[PDB]
Amino acid sequence: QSRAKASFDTRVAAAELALNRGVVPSFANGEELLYRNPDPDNTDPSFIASFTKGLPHDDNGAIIDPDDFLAFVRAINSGDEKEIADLTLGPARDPETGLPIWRSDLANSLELEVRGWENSSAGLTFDLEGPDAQSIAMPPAPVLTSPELVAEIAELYLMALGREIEFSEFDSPKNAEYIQFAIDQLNGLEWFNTPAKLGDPPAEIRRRRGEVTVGNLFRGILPGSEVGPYLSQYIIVGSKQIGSATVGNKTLVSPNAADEFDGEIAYGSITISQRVRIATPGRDFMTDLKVFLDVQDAADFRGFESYEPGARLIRTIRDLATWVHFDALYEAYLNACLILLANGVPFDPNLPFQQEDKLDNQDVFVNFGSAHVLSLVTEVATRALKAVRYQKFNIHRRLRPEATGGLISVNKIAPQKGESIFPEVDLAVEELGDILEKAEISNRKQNIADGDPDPDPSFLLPMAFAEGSPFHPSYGSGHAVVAGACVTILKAFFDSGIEIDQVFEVDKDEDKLVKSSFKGTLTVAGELNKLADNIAIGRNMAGVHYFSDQFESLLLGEQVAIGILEEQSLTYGENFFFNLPKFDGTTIQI
Amino acid sequence: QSRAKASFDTRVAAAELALNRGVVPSFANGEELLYRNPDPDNTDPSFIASFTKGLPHDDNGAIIDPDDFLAFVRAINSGDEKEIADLTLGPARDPETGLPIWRSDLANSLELEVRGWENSSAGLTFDLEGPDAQSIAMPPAPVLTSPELVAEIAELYLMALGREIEFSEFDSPKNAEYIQFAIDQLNGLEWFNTPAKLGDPPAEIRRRRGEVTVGNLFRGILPGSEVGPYLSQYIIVGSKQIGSATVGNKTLVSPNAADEFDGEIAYGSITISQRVRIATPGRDFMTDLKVFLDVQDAADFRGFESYEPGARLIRTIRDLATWVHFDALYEAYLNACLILLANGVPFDPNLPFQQEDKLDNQDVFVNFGSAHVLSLVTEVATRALKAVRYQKFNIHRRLRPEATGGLISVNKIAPQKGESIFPEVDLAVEELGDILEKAEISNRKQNIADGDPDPDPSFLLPMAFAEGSPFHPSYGSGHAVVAGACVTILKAFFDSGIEIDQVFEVDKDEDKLVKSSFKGTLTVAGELNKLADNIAIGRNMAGVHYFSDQFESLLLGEQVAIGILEEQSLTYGENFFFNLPKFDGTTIQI
Ligand SMILES: [Br-]
Ligand SMILES: [Br-]
Ligand SMILES: [Ca+2]
Ligand SMILES: [Ca+2]
Repeated sequence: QSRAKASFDTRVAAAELALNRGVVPSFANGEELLYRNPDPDNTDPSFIASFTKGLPHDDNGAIIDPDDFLAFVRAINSGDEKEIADLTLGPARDPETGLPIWRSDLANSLELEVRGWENSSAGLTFDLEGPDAQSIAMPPAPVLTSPELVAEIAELYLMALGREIEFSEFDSPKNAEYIQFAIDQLNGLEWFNTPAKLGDPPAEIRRRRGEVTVGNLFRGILPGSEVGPYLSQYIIVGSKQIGSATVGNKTLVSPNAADEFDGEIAYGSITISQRVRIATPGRDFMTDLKVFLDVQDAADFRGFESYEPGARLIRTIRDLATWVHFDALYEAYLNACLILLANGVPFDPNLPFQQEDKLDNQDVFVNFGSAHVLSLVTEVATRALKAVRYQKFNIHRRLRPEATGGLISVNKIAPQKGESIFPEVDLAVEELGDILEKAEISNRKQNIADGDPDPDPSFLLPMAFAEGSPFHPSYGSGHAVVAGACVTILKAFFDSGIEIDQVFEVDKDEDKLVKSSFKGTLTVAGELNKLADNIAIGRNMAGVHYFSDQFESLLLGEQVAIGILEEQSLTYGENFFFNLPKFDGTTIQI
Repeated sequence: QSRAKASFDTRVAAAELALNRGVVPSFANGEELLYRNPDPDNTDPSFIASFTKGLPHDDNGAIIDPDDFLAFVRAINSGDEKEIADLTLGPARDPETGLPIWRSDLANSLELEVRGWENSSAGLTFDLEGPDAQSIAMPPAPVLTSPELVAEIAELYLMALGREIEFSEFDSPKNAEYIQFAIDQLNGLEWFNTPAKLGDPPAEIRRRRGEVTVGNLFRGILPGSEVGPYLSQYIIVGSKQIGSATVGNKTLVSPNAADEFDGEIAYGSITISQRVRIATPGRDFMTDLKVFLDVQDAADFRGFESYEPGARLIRTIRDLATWVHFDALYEAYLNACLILLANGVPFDPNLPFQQEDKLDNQDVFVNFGSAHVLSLVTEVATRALKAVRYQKFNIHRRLRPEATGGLISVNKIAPQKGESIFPEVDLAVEELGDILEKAEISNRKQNIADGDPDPDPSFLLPMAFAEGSPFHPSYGSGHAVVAGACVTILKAFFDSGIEIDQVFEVDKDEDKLVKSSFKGTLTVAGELNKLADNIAIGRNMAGVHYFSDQFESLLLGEQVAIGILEEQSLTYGENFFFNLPKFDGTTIQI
């Protein structure tokens, strides 16, 4: 048939193949209508566990008008420009000047404006490749009264108080006290010590973590994430620089070969510096109740973080939070791809024309080569982000971890004033005694540094971002969804089973890379899974996503990338398939 | 209807839109069968002006067996891995070791292996987005006998002699001698001084260049590319760094804000260094006829280039040729996207939710925001590359500038031994008198520095690449096609009319950025088109593509990106359109 007709038939076949996977029914966990207003005469939902950021709140963190949130859900579902623009985002505005009235003196002094929701209607957007944004489902979110939410909040609080601790010094005497405290606190939760029971949802069993030790503290449960050093190589180490290529029998050593171990990627002919901007040690954000409520009222605190001069490799937990703050959602994975290409890590052996050119008489650049893997790893980003935008806005609308920190703060502060509100995070407040008193001390220090001479006790979750979380629900996680998608693309493309010869870890005292104490071996698949875990959990260290958000988002992104590869494989007429190890350990040939 | 069916219908509608565009019939120019063998008793085509790189050659630059090039063409048109694998790529091998027998002592001492064609079957590969690789056309390439090819090869030779010439010092007295020589030589060619006549094909009329001056020497004919400094800001300058964002009424200055004028992009939390690996100055490659024949015989000289320690901003023509060597084909364009995002340059005003979040109540990240353009400007790259592969392999198969230099050199050396071969490049040889004399001087210097004590006269085109051009025909150009596509995406996304306040240029005698003598105003569209011009003419400065290659490839990439944007706009249900200023002045709304 005609080439135009053949291409049209190929696109139609890809669309039909996307259809054949079907729409997995995505179920919310019901926190939207389960929690009602505590007022005896008001039966309207409190929407405390829903993503009520941007809508006006009272002094306690819930929305003053529930109909504000139903309008938000209607705008999400319809996606109309005017309907979204008609929402009551932000607090009451000053009639004379139009500036919204902020609770905190900081936001009022800054004369902050409101910030809108980040692409509420992106879930409704269709995709020309991969599964539709609504064609793939994520499991019901953890409930506020469930022990899983308690464990997630414990883990995030323990990252917040340990944002100044270094990844290389997790098992170090100086950080031993805090690391053991965090391990004991996590192992004291029903989620970690008690194993999954028969009859629980399969995703809940799959995403349930076991006993927390030093070797898996603040780590994901992806295969290869819990082995070797904490930081993935493709997040710290550079790459084989320009000029370090073997031509014929001889191999030239680039004069800039030291940049490979310095943490400098060979971004083609230029260099990507793996060193991250140094956010100020110990400066957490949204530790004040008024500032937290202003941020929940859509305070545009974006860019308010203070940074130290220069840049350094990821060493502290706050450094990883900064790394994932303005991450491009494929910056980490494009960096991994560039490292793999520069390092000479060959693609999947099942890809065509991967042999030495004496045999196949063909070099792979546009297809099954550098350009193809780069383009696929950065194009899996948009479809995955649309899928996670659907899972965030149109189904789950989970409250952000800063919102669950605010609920816990008001719950633990209410007895001090003789009140009692949010009997939903009561289990969390009871279970997080030591964690929440450490958090109270940390937030008192942070508020004293902020300018409050004697701040009231605040058990709010310390957060590395001035603006708090991005302005979309916590479940699922956009960076973890694109993590799963891009890392799955890279594992399908590159020979993911290849062991890494040089395992590098950041120095205890210096800003440079040294050989890790890990005497074992790490695969390329292991490194990419560790990088996906790193980028996902760096959001937890920012306090912007829970762990279950990260894991289920990684699985959803894995589905996104699998669908894209299945649809893309129809385009290439070569006999080939992607030997892709999934996040569950099984390998799917695409 | 159902959401799965709605998504299927949207994808089928994008496919139908690509189909209704219709296949534009892409005509070759006839070089394949027009030039016969000079042997009186052999009527087989010589294929001197077709892409015969890889196939065995004799001591003159043609293929010894033309029936080996028709096998290559059949492998191109079919696509089968097995058919490609049986081609006779490389020269006759050695029966005991297997390693091919080379002509040059360099390639034999290196013990090189053959290198394969870079995705010769990628043209047949379909896509799930944009125009098919065969649904759009490029005009026939200029013939060897044409005055255009004379101009392109003369300009590439002049670029090769002036690879040590600095962009900032084009209008400086230190290079004014060679610069004026180049201007006078280009103005002497019939292509430049004589204007396009009525009847001439519209594409050649459009791509014809006028009088060459300092301000347009070695520049493209894209809008805004000719005006301002040579280098585009989005190839030299960095971007507003992390921490420089303004919050409310208070603007923050980053502690490392001096990196935006240093040449250090804000790759989110990390930094992309705009500095480029310093290639060894003066050292050109493929200046010896034996080494050039070995490269034509598929000598894997990849990575053989020598580099100086450290890195510097693009300051010499060789530095731009090196910048585009390992370019990811969206490296420059991803850099431009990151610069534009970090600098705060607004997106297209016609995109939705682009207002201050107190009006639209929505922030754009996934769609019409950072992630959308960030991923489109790269996802366009592989579709553009498939289209240009088609154009390279299945239709045009234009010989590389190194191949045209080899023909010119053999033709000009034939009278020295009394022979007379390649009447086709006779006009190019006779017009290029002073240019080829300077080329002979430079090639003699390079061959003396390469080991030969008394090199034979060589008029070969000196090239900054040890492996020479990649293994695909020069027409069209992969990086120029992706330049057109990515710059078109960037202009359709960002507000291309935005005037750039700070226009910078590399210091004349230092590796740092200073303000430029350009007193006019430059736009985001101007610098994006200038960046596409920079990448394309940097491929030319490498001696791997002629100018018509770059310009028609840029037009093809513009076509690719318009098609991709048209099919994408169907997905987004928001009311919006891209205000895209095409490369021909006119603005298309998508
Ligand atoms: Br997101
Ligand atoms: Br290409
Ligand atoms: Ca190969
Ligand atoms: Ca907006």
